Amino acid sequence: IGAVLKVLTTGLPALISWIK
Amino acid sequence: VGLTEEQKQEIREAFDLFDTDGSGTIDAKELKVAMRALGFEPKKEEIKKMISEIDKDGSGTIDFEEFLTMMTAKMGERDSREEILKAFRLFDDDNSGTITIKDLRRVAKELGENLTEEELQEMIAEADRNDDNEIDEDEFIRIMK
Ligand SMILES: [Ca+2]
Ligand SMILES: [Ca+2]
Ligand SMILES: [Ca+2]
Ligand SMILES: [Ca+2]
Repeated sequence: IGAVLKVLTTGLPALISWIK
Repeated sequence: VGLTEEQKQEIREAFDLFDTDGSGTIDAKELKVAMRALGFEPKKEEIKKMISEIDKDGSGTIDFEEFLTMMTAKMGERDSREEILKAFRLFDDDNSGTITIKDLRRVAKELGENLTEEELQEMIAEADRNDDNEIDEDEFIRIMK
């Protein structure tokens, strides 16, 4: 759960807002 | 997260099994007879290298504590894998077995993000490594780890 949350909450928007 | 008692005892019994003379230590000859029964059919050079990696006190043999430290780190690895793969399957939207451009289109929607097909294929190609435009379990595990 800590893995997954940390991907979605922080890892994903960081990666997304990069390609932007 | 830490070894269970049940696992501690399984590793012991697996130890005592590999240790066929009861020496307290697994020698290079016992390791190869154990690796075959584990299906394996390994080469002398590999056995040697196994020995050198698991051995910590220069005996050129594996005692229980060296074996336990190794099994501890393998199970640790195996459980981090199983845990990254729970997430994989979130991203494998259609449960196909691999994350493809379709899976990421859909994920992208479900996050209310409008990313282009081109913006998404880049992702695939970074994590991709057998040139199939897919992200399989090992590729995902890799770009996490
Ligand atoms: Ca032995
Ligand atoms: Ca040793
Ligand atoms: Ca898929
Ligand atoms: Ca691939």
